[PDB]
Amino acid sequence: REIVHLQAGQCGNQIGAKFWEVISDEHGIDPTGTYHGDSDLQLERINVYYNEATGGKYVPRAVLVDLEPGTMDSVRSGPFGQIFRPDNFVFGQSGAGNNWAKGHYTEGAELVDSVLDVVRKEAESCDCLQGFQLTHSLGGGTGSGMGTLLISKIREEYPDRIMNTFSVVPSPKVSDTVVEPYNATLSVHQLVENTDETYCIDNEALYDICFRTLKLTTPTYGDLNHLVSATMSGVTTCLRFPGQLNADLRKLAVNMVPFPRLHFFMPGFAPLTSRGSQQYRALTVPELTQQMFDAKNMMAACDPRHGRYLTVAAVFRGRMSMKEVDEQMLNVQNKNSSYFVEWIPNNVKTAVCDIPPRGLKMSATFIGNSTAIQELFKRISEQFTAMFRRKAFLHWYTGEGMDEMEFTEAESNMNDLVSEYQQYQ
Amino acid sequence: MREIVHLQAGQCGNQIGAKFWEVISDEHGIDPTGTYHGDSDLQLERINVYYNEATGGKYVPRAVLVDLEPGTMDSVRSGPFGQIFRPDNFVFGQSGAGNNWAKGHYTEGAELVDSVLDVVRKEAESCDCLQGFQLTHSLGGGTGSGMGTLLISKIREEYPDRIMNTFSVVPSPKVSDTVVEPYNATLSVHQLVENTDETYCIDNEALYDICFRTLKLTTPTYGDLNHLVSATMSGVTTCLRFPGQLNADLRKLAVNMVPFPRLHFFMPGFAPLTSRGSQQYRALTVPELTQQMFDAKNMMAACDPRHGRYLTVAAVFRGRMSMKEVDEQMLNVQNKNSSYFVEWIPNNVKTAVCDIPPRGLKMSATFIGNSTAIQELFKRISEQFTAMFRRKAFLHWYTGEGMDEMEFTEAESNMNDLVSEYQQYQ
Amino acid sequence: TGIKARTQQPFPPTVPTKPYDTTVLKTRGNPYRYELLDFPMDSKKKALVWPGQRVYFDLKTFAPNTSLNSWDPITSLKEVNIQRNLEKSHWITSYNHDFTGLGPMN
Amino acid sequence: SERFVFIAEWFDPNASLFRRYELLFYPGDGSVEMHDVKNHRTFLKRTKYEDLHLEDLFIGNKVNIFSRQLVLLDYGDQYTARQLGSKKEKTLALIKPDAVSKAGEIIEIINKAGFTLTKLKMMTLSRKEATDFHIDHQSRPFLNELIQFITSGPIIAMEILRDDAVCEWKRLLGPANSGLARTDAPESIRALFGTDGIKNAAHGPDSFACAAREMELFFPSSGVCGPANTAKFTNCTTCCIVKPHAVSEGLLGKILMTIRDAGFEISAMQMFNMDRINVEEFYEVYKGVVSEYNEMVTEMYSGPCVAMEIQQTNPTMTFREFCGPADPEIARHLRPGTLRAIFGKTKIQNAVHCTDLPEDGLLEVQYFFKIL
Amino acid sequence: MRECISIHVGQAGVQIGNACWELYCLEHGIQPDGQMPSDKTIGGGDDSFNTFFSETGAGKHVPRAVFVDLEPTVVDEVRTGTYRQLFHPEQLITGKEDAANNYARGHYTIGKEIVDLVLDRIRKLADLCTGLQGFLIFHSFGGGTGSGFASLLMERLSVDYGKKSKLEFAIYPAPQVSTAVVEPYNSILTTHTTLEHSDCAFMVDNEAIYDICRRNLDIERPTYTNLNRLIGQIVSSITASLRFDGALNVDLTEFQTNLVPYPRIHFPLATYAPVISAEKAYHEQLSVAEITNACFEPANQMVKCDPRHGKYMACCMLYRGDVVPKDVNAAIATIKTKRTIQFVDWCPTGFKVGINYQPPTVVPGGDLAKVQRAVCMLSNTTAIAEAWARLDHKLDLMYAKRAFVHWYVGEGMEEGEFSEAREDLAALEKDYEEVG
Amino acid sequence: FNLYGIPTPHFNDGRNMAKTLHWLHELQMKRGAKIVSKRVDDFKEKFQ
Amino acid sequence: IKQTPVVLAMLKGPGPAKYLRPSCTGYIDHDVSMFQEPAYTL
Ligand SMILES: Nc1nc2c(ncn2[C@@H]2O[C@H](COP(=O)(O)OP(=O)(O)OP(=O)(O)O)[C@@H](O)[C@H]2O)c(=O)[nH]1
Ligand SMILES: Nc1nc2c(ncn2[C@@H]2O[C@H](COP(=O)(O)OP(=O)(O)O)[C@@H](O)[C@H]2O)c(=O)[nH]1
Ligand SMILES: Nc1nc2c(ncn2[C@@H]2O[C@H](COP(=O)(O)OP(=O)(O)O)[C@@H](O)[C@H]2O)c(=O)[nH]1
Ligand SMILES: [Mg+2]
Repeated sequence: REIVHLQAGQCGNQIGAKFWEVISDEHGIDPTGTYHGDSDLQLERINVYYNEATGGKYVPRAVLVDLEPGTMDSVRSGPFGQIFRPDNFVFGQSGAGNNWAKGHYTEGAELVDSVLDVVRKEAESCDCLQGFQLTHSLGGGTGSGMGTLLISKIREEYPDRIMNTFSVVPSPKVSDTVVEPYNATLSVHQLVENTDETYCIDNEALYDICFRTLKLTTPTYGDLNHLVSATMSGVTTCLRFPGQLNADLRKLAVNMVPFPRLHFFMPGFAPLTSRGSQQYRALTVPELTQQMFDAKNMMAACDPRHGRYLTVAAVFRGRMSMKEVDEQMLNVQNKNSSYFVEWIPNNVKTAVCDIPPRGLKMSATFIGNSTAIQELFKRISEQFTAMFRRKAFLHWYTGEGMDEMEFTEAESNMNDLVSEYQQYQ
Repeated sequence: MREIVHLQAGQCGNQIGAKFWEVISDEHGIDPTGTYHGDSDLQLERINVYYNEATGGKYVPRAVLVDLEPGTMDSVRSGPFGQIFRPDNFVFGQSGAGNNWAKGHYTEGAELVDSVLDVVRKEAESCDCLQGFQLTHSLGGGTGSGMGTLLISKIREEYPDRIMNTFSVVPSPKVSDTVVEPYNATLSVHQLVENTDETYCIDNEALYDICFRTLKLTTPTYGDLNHLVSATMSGVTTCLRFPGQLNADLRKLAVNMVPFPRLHFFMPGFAPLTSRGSQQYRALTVPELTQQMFDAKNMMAACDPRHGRYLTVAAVFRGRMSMKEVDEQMLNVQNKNSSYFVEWIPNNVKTAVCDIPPRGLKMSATFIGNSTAIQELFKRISEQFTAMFRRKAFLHWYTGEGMDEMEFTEAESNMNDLVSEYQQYQ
Repeated sequence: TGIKARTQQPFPPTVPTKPYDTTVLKTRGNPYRYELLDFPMDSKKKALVWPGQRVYFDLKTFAPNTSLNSWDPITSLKEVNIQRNLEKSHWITSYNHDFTGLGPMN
Repeated sequence: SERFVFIAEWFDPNASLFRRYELLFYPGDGSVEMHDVKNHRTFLKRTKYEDLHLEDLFIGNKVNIFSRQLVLLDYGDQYTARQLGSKKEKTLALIKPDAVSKAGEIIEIINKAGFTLTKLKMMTLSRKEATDFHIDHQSRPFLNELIQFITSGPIIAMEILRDDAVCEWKRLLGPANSGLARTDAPESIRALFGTDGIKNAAHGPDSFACAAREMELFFPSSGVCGPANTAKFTNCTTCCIVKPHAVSEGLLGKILMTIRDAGFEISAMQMFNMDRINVEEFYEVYKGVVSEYNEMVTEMYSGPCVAMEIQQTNPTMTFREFCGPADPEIARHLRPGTLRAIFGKTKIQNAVHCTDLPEDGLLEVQYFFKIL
Repeated sequence: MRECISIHVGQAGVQIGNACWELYCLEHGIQPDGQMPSDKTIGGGDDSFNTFFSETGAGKHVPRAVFVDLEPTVVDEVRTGTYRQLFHPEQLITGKEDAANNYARGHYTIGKEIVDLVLDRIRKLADLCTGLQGFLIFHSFGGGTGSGFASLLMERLSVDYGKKSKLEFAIYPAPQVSTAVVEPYNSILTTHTTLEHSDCAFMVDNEAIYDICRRNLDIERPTYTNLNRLIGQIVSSITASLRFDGALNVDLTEFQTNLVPYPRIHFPLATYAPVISAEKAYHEQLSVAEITNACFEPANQMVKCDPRHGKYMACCMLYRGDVVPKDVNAAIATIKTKRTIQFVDWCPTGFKVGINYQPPTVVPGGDLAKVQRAVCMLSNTTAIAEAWARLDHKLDLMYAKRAFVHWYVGEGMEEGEFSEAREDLAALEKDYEEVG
Repeated sequence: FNLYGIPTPHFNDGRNMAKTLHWLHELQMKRGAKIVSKRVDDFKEKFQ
Repeated sequence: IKQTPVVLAMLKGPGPAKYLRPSCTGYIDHDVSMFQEPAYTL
């Protein structure tokens, strides 16, 4: 049961570089590849993410793919960047230019044939594959263009596996790109059809949780990448450590996806305290499970107040008893009955591991399939229809192999998906 | 026991032979003086395959060096390993071939063929039991393509049952090194078929692709290419001189390679080839040498196997391994990609496993493969030939030396049958 | 795996090792990103110094520990063992806590 | 360009004759090329050779050009004679019976000032050898005291390679009276390790003729050796040889210092430049028991080695534990105070080779001090 | 072995030999008095001077070349200047009178009574060395001795030797700019009788190299001394492979088998790429990937015939210095992939590569700089068909009213020789346009 | 009188090819003994 | 023009045989970068 990791774009590359930090200090892997941990549990399931080479050096199953050569330098010279395999560093010469056309259609057609070879080399040397992991940004030209191209080219090759995408959804407050809506609606059309599970991250929700929950002074991108890495390493924790209950990466898919195109999730991470006020909190299961379902402890800008949950996951880590866990799930279902659908009797899925994160005592991870996510896609649709109506920035796309009707088809599937999310409420 | 006689024709053949006798002297621990200085006791008990000695325990190579010019003979003799070679094994003439198939084959080389036959047949008789002959030469040249072609013509005239091994340095597709290379390629390939049993084609821009894309060197010189060619080419005769589990000489290889005698054009490779900064993160197992040998970026003919199915495959292995894993890997690579193998042969892969790895390695391999896709190279040489010959353009360099005009037509028509009678048997 | 273990050149096998010494030619104008990576000759490794940010050069916290070797207080060695045992006590697992030996674990 | 030409001589073992040659060193573009004097032709072309260095090229030196022990006899030209004879001057470096114990510092200051050791041995001078020595000092006041001082204990004589070697070693020595060196010109070795004016630390020549006569007294040209060797063939006798790798960067004096500091005393010492046929007659007991042997055997005829006799007088720690493990990384992990833990590296050019078998301490000392 | 005999005819050939032989004495350690320095050498063993110098008992290195000039006035200075102890006294052959821009005077009247002496000296030079590879004759076209006496020697060298190489440089008239009026006559009459007696003629002009000495060398108002040193530089880079080691050696019998497709098409123009000053090289890096491109520039090329309109038939790249084969092949693929270099349809190979391992030497006084890379592309192209057309258009203009003919037919020459010379030059013009 | 031009360092005998086919993992067992952790040893004796 | 899709790596552009400069030899078509030299009439 092993996972092949992918990362496209500058934002996706930085998120993956911070995710491998958490993985490598969880398993006691040195920044050069040697082993320096204490417990035997770290070496048991090290083949999930890592590869064994001669000399006892451990290397990740990560393929480095983008368009812009200077983000090599932000990876190879990183804190834990020397463990990566240099032959998995593939990208082209010229930049993306924040175009979906340049990253998906014309320039990207000559890079996909070279990155699929490295993907085949890493995936075909395993004993039993389980799925793929991709970190990318939906608003760029590389993560949104070449990301969907790689998902399309991987789904045909391995149709009987599962897919993980950790997509940074555009935010209205953090507007760092003019052509944000065009890259937004050109990406999720090919993300709905083939990818079976997708964790949506919003930057403004991350800033809100770094301002109101952690009470941070100056939150940079490193803190948000650490939070999204804490979420990232908490959904596959049953694959790597024993526990009193099991949830591999397909049980989440079976429990949380009831209908084929309703698979967009709201990830969360519960045990977040204030900066210096850790002395005043009781680290108990009721306190964490009360904070977990709280509205401002999310990682997407959409409010769970305005909608109703379909399914809810909760992956616990630590040596906690099951009575308070399942009793508190029963409580949060019983007193929030208007916010869960009536046609599904039990709406939570629980799992318990036995290894907490480094630097804590007990932790959980919230994943939520809710109908409140339609508002985010709705505002993406308004930002798309404002720009596209007057043909605003179309000449950087239609000059590189595009039609008008592709954009209208993307918008059509956008309001179609919003209609399916709304119809079940 | 199973002696091998080495031949080096032309300046390219002389350079490759000099590098080869540099590198195979380190396997057997032979210093440039001629004495033996090795670590193990296993590298001297099969010295008869490549070395003859004299009074004093100093070993000389069984190689005959031929070039019409004496220029590269000074480069060979004055190199680091230039004293082990026999002083009278250097046959040479008064003038040069000028990259002509006429001058080194009919007029000036016709005087030198008898001179090298003086020494070659004596070196053949003194062995208790020969295995065959081994030739390193160039195709686009004039001395290797003219002298050694008459040599392999009149060695089978008196040794009809020995294995003929040639190392055909074939011209590159895009960049050319001689203007008249299609003539010297076609006219040598036409005589190659009737007088060779095993021919492996080595390019130069493929070596370049190796040294820049899979070895990550910045400045690949010809010494590096010659060392890579000799490392590939010292790997075929490993079981002839080192013990193992499934041994194979040259005749067993040639039996397992060719199903028909007109089809003996192979295409080599070498498995442990990675960048020196990339050796940290790659393990040395059979399921990685197997992956590298079947990659398109580890094959010296620079022909895409997507354009033609393999006919028969051989994989000589070195090192203490498990035969079980090798059989698994070969069956799996035959079953996964069944569209790139023929159907009328049940088992297309011959496996031979030696026990002694090369010095500085713990696990290595050598890949020799008969492929239908080698017809693409002959198609390029035919296209160049019919572009240049089509109205007797360069006739006057091939009339003053006694070559007849209809000889070109025969050298094309009997070489075009290596394409028409190559797709039917596929 | 502490400060005193962060000094001896054959450090005990619980401290992470420094990424190796590299010269850098950034891509940014050059055709290839050349890196002469020195591999330290076994016994001359180095205890790892800057896991805080980029190992390149720099660009508001502690990348190394704060207990500088100049000043005194590194004492109370009974005091520092307790958290080493307590982090170890978090990695014990449920089956080894209950079905190990002749009953549960005290 | 600026090539350096030398006249060489290689002994063919196959044909019992000497073959003369001509090697050309190119500094900067470090490379050699070879020419033949008899049977005028070329031997080796312009090949870049990495084992040849400018400090290793002088008259009487054995050098390895592609597994051949060719000797140097003369410069090819008067250009190279002009551009090397002013920087290759030989003078005798003697050490009196005092500071034989304090000999590591003498070697350390000699190596620090830019000198090159070519020859070295430890003797005692007889009555006639110490009377021919001090011949200018005949019928002068203090003759008996110097004569009975020289004949007291062991004498260490060594050679010196530096530009203006005689004057520089006289400058390093200082004035002969140790009081004047202590007062007038300090930091000299006579100030540091001399007590009286008779009880000096070291002595050398002042001119070239006196240096040549001293050289012919102490070291005859070939064959017969003048003085003895002071080898103490006792039960507790073992051997250790300093590899040329350690003598190249001046680790000899520090080796002597850290051996005298541990309590082990040295009874004999000699500088050797062994041929291939003698080391491969000494080290083939390590054939097959070690991992790498061919480069181990060509490492220690690549230059001059210091072979010495060392006796076990330190209680509860034998010298085989003082040198330490053969692999220096096992030494640095396990025993940080041993000889290989702090001096040698890379397992092939380690610091010293101590005798592995306690029964075999007399055999190799016996070999080094009577066979050669 | 690997020897070569250089023939220096005429004022141009005898002033080229005063500068190319300076370079020859500078590659090896040859002092201007034909000896090694005070020692600065070995006691024997070196043989890289064997191609151009002969080793005698006392150690003198006597050149194997012949200086011939019917004018005594120019060889008087090589025998009295700073190189008077280097040349063998009977290798410098002079006569009574000059030919004075007359093909007839150098070919029929004054040519004959010196040919026997010159051939005797060529015989004495030829048995001095065993393995002779060919002849390197340098002369001019617009003169009387370089046009007449040299062309008379081509007839005397193709019968006595036969299959020896005959390589020409043969200073060729410039299109807009000329020196003598009657030089179309001598140029056509020396191209008529030197067709089937030679196999390689490396055409250069004195105008394009003037413009080059204004390009790259930062000199203004140059003269012939700044010309002959560049010529001798490309001369030594042509034959650098015989005496210096390299990867791909090229002998003297190689240019004919590549650059000459047809017996009447044997005129490859030369090109030296890294011509540059010391100041101009201080801001440029000398790589393979620009010296490859500088050879195909019309700026750096020889005779100004606008090779954009021509078709390349056969090239011969002779690299020199710090070169690896990788960037050479990459640059060759690059210049092949570009459309604007027109290549004729019947030559898919088109290239010949020779790589040496020796950097070029620089002279004290020449404006050329010390570099690490050097090439000499001997390119055969159809663009010189315009050169012959504008060369013989002048003969058509002058012969239309029989001007200057009485100096020819009045001395050992027939009136019918002019008409057949223009006729076969027209045949040479006709066969050049049917190869495109 | 100065050498101008970009110098490309290169080795003509072929020592780069000799070095790059030495597989730098046992090049360093020639100059020492590799020192891996001990917990990974007890893992590799038991599940490898 | 600009609406034609091309890979940006395959845009090396015209090489060393597109332009000739005007001659220094002759007042006819002299390049304007160097000394012209005089051109005296009768
Ligand atoms: N490049 C170059 N060309 C020269 C040189 N000397 C003479 N020329 C050319 O030769 C022509 C002069 O006539 P030449 O052919 O040399 O005179 P010649 O060969 O002695 O023949 P006669 O004068 O009749 O005796 C001029 O137009 C120049 O173009 C020289 O040193 N270098
Ligand atoms: N969470 C997080 N987001 C980032 C980071 N860096 C950039 N981003 C976001 O990614 C978007 C830019 O996309 P980018 O990766 O540069 O485009 P691409 O290279 O074509 O994939 C911006 O809107 C940023 O908000 C980071 O380190 N962390
Ligand atoms: N791999 C390799 N190829 C060489 C070497 N030397 C020459 N060649 C090839 O030999 C071909 C030309 O051969 P040539 O020099 O004419 O041989 P000749 O007939 O003896 O003169 C070229 O295409 C080169 O690629 C070498 O050292 N190594
Ligand atoms: Mg004249």
